[PDB]
Amino acid sequence: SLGAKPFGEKKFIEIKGRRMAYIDEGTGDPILFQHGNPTSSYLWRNIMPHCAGLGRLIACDLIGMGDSDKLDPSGPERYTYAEHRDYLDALWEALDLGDRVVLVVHDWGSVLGFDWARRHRERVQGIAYMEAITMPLEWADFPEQDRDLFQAFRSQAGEELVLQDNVFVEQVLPGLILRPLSEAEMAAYREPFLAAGEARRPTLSWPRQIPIAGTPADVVAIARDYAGWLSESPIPKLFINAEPGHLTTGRIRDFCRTWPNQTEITVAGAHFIQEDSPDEIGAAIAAFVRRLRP
Ligand SMILES: [Ca+2]
Ligand SMILES: [Cl-]
Ligand SMILES: [Cl-]
Repeated sequence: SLGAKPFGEKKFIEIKGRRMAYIDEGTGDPILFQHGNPTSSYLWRNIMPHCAGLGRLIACDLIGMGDSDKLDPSGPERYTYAEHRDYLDALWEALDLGDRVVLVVHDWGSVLGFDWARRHRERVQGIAYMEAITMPLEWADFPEQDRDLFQAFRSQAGEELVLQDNVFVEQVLPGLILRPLSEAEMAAYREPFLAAGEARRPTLSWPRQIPIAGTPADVVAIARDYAGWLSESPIPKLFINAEPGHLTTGRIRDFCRTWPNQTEITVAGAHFIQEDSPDEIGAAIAAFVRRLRP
């Protein structure tokens, strides 16, 4: 159902000198849920219950997000994709995931998850994705309504928008959810970002890292690599399409629809579709996992 209560209890682990927070419930092969910007493990709270008893249910808070530690010192060159990947790779290693991992990804969680999967293909049993970066982007893929704002994030205006005014949390997040959020839900999303300044850096560094029109070149290359791989991989996939959807529409949806061994369902939502259709999403993931684990 819907609801503002988190799933499970937050656990903590030291990774590269910083404390990272994660949810880890149950036993067996992992079903690994990865949030992106500007969210946390909290995004999956109404979805994870649908997988009860199908394996070890894991949702990690990316560095500087959720209940994970902030980088110290924080600044404009921190919280790059490469930096997030170093922490997340190390956390996933520390969690002893084994070699039959199901990945469930969204937003920046998909760039991280798709890349990790490409680098650890023998260990990936299935990939479920939604509102994901399925390939390097162009401004034409960006919904027209968001072009100017994201271009502004990727300019000197970004610091005032995000660090001073918390625009990603306070404007973009609810703007891309169809149903109204409760007070408790917004409180959970804003909690890691209550303080103005560097506490909010992850939510600005992320849009600056989106592979668009060839920049940044490193992230473009990573996305190009996993795009090629996924388009040829026989790993079972679940594509949760959204209507109206947001990011994964047009050209980049045309592209991910070419991926082999893929089941697709459509649910109601814009970008943060987990807040609109958690039960339909969880039910689909559960059925996917049951077929993977008979
Ligand atoms: Ca809304
Ligand atoms: Cl096993
Ligand atoms: Cl972003």
